[PDB]
Amino acid sequence: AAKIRRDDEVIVLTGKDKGKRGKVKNVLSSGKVIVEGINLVKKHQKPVPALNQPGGIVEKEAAIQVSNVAIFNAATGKADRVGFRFEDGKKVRFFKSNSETI
Amino acid sequence: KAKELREKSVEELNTELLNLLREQFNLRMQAASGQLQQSHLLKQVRRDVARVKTLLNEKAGA
Amino acid sequence: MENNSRTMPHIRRTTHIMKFAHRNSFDFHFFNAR
Amino acid sequence: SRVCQVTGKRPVTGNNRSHALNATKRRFLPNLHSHRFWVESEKRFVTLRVSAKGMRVIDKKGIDTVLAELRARGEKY
Amino acid sequence: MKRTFQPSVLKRNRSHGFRARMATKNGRQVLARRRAKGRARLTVSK
Amino acid sequence: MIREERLLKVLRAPHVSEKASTAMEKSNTIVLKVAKDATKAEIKAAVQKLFEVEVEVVNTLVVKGKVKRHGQRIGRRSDWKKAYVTLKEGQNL
RNA sequence: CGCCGGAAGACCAAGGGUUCCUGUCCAACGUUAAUCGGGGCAGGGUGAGUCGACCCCUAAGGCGAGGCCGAAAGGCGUAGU
RNA sequence: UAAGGUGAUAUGAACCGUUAUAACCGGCGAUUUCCGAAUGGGGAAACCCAGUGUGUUUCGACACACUAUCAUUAACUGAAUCCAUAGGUUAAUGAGGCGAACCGGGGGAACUGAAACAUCUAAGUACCCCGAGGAAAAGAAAUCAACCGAGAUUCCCCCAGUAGCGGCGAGCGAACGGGGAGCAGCCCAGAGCCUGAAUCAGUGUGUGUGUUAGUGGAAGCGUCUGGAAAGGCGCGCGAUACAGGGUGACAGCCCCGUACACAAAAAUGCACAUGCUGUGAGCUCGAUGAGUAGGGCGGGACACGUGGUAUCCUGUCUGAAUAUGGGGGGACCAUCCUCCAAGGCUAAAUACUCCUGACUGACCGAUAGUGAACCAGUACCGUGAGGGAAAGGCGAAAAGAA
Ligand SMILES: NCCC[C@H](N)C(=O)O
Ligand SMILES: [K+]
Ligand SMILES: [K+]
Ligand SMILES: [K+]
Ligand SMILES: [K+]
Ligand SMILES: [K+]
Ligand SMILES: [K+]
Ligand SMILES: [K+]
Ligand SMILES: [K+]
Ligand SMILES: [K+]
Ligand SMILES: [K+]
Ligand SMILES: [K+]
Ligand SMILES: [K+]
Ligand SMILES: [K+]
Ligand SMILES: [K+]
Ligand SMILES: [Mg+2]
Ligand SMILES: [Mg+2]
Ligand SMILES: [Mg+2]
Ligand SMILES: [Mg+2]
Ligand SMILES: [Mg+2]
Ligand SMILES: [Mg+2]
Ligand SMILES: [Mg+2]
Ligand SMILES: [Mg+2]
Ligand SMILES: [Mg+2]
Ligand SMILES: [Mg+2]
Ligand SMILES: [Mg+2]
Ligand SMILES: [Mg+2]
Ligand SMILES: [Mg+2]
Ligand SMILES: [Mg+2]
Ligand SMILES: [Mg+2]
Ligand SMILES: [Mg+2]
Ligand SMILES: [Mg+2]
Ligand SMILES: [Mg+2]
Ligand SMILES: [Mg+2]
Ligand SMILES: [Mg+2]
Ligand SMILES: [Mg+2]
Ligand SMILES: [Mg+2]
Ligand SMILES: [Mg+2]
Ligand SMILES: [Mg+2]
Ligand SMILES: [Mg+2]
Ligand SMILES: [Mg+2]
Ligand SMILES: [Mg+2]
Ligand SMILES: [Mg+2]
Ligand SMILES: [Mg+2]
Ligand SMILES: [Mg+2]
Ligand SMILES: [Mg+2]
Ligand SMILES: [Mg+2]
Repeated sequence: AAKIRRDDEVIVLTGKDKGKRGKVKNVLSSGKVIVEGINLVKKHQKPVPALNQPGGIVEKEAAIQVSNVAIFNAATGKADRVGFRFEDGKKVRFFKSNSETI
Repeated sequence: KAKELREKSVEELNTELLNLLREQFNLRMQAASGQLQQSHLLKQVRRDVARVKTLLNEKAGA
Repeated sequence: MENNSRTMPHIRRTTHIMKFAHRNSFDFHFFNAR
Repeated sequence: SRVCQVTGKRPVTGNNRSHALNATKRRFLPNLHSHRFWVESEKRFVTLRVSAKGMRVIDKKGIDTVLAELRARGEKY
Repeated sequence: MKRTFQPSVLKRNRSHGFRARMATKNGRQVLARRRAKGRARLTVSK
Repeated sequence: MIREERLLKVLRAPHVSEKASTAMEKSNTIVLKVAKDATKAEIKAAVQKLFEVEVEVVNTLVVKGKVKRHGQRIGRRSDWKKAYVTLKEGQNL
């Protein structure tokens, strides 16, 4: 019932990274996704003497809202919407704009 | 599991219940001596005792 | 009794403090307008 | 309690009314007496706690007819 | 000087404990009122 | 006797301290954390079976849990039973 | 150097409940400062056939099968507990 | 139903799962320590101590079950005392306790008003107690009416602040009759014929519908400002869907939904239909509720305070007639009219909301609204019953400052 899943190619619709593309690392139960190279923050990380990790300005990805991305139709090169239909016995996702199965 | 243990009878289920409680005692001594790294084994053995005792009751009282 | 004082929850009967005729130093010769 | 066993009379409440019509609560008690009744059907005396009006019910109905309504009520004598 | 509260655990439980409240009908209405108010401690017990 | 499934639940942990290590060196005594409603006869029959040693005597005590203030909640740790198990002088562990 | 020493010493009951011991910290708490503490945090510590409880036995008294009594709720009480 | 998961503060560790045995949601099951009616005895609640019977044993001991009181029924026993009864033991079935209001019954104030106060008022209110149900109570004329007629009970609007009652003061306050909601009638006091012909109760099965998880669900980008566009400007599309919520500022077309159309392996509520058990319809004949009706005395209830006071109830003392007879029509008598007490059952219209779901508001917005938007009946106060707070907001994102 989820329209955006892991390992999908998405394009960002809203924000500072609007128009950029990437792959979904994971979906969160908050209704947020982490996309590669998208929504980057700089965390001033404290040192701890266990873990063998020193401090530093670490650059990581922040979670963006799932309604702020769309599935990327690679055939058309555009953001598309997702429907649901029954090909065989089982449910699939398809693109709205050409009715082709994802 | 729960289908491999349905194809045993009551005395073989009594044999496996005692084997699971012996392992549960040995995991306790390793976890309480700082020697158990795989702490996920404690939940697995605990819920397999619950499976065996479930099947023993639905063979006797049924 | 004063049973829900938030300024002084430890005490319920307080007129031995400020009422002059209930203090321990009250003398009845103060009441001489009789 | 002050209950007749045959008729079921019990104390009821009312008023003492004086000449100036002051009202004070009083009770009205039944005229209860303990009496042993001969049962010819059993050669046995049965003691009941009855009112004086309940004695006239027994004199009219008979003691066996009265004791049968006492079993049907579930009263214990 | 000597004050009014002189504690004794036996006299506390015999006077207002749980079995003392459950012994009469008026004590059982104390426990019904305290349950209806939703109190965390019903009686003066251990 | 007893039941063996009862035996497999009595002993919980070995207790680690300086008093627990002195008692093994000088007095030949292991200190164990046992079940709360365990008896001295159940502890003795469990050590002799699950550790395969010979027990001379068992001394027990109940430890009372401490009241700790975590953040602002006023909490309390649980109670536990502690056993001093004296082995015979031809011993192990 | 000074003070108590039929206590201001020692051991308990009652009551309290970790205040006990060790390490560490000094914001707040301590009528001042605090490196110290009955304060904060972490760890440790209470071992019984003979001591005490529980147990057996009863006092005052309580409760009380049946019972007697009472508008109801209940009151008193026998055998007992 | 699914590509993600192992509840929260609250990360981390160690793992599980990805086309179906991860997790999540629903039905039916299993487990369910101790206290509590608490029920084997006891007790300072969450503890102490047993008796009996089976099964085990490594002989030290274990495991399970039963054992409260009362009521009803049955069996076996069994005194003073011959029969007997009382009593005793055992077995089966039921009850017990809790819960916000609503309902019926048993008891029942005072402040207050009367500008004082005693009759009267407050008020059969508050409160205490008993009992029952999903509703309860009431209910099929010994009723009204007025010479014409109506036709069980309950509830609503009139009648009417009228008629009356009343230290005729303060106050209390109908009925007849009319309009509506709803609508329903039966049984015993007994025999014969005909039997099991109506109805009701329980259960089985079938069908229909609903509930307890769910499934699908339309249509938008270009540019400007800006941290960010859902805003401005321009040009399109959907609508049985422009209810609502979210998304970095105000979105029908980004997300969740919404209108609409579908879904049950299993349990269950109604609606029929049918099977079984129990119940028995109909005809004729007969019968027609006695310490009762009424009365005296004392009280109470009727709007009605003893008044000229009918009617109802009864603590006490009495005491009829039996359809050729009785009750009532507001003192009482005559005439006339009307109805059959002293046995019982009964749906709907009515009352209420502890709880569940949906939706709504010229309701509140942190001194407000529940005491409580927050780990609140908490902290704290009190021997106890009981009393009872304060305390919401970084940002879009912790990017919470290496
Ligand atoms: N009975 C004594 C209560 C003491 C209380 N704090 C008071 O001030 O009254
Ligand atoms: K008489
Ligand atoms: K300091
Ligand atoms: K001070
Ligand atoms: K009950
Ligand atoms: K008065
Ligand atoms: K006045
Ligand atoms: K006056
Ligand atoms: K009439
Ligand atoms: K709509
Ligand atoms: K919207
Ligand atoms: K009458
Ligand atoms: K009258
Ligand atoms: K506030
Ligand atoms: K408040
Ligand atoms: Mg010893
Ligand atoms: Mg000991
Ligand atoms: Mg704990
Ligand atoms: Mg000296
Ligand atoms: Mg402390
Ligand atoms: Mg110290
Ligand atoms: Mg200081
Ligand atoms: Mg010190
Ligand atoms: Mg300290
Ligand atoms: Mg501390
Ligand atoms: Mg002793
Ligand atoms: Mg008694
Ligand atoms: Mg009553
Ligand atoms: Mg008991
Ligand atoms: Mg018991
Ligand atoms: Mg009850
Ligand atoms: Mg009653
Ligand atoms: Mg007045
Ligand atoms: Mg009145
Ligand atoms: Mg009824
Ligand atoms: Mg869907
Ligand atoms: Mg069905
Ligand atoms: Mg008749
Ligand atoms: Mg009267
Ligand atoms: Mg008068
Ligand atoms: Mg008349
Ligand atoms: Mg007349
Ligand atoms: Mg508030
Ligand atoms: Mg404000
Ligand atoms: Mg207190
Ligand atoms: Mg306040
Ligand atoms: Mg508040």
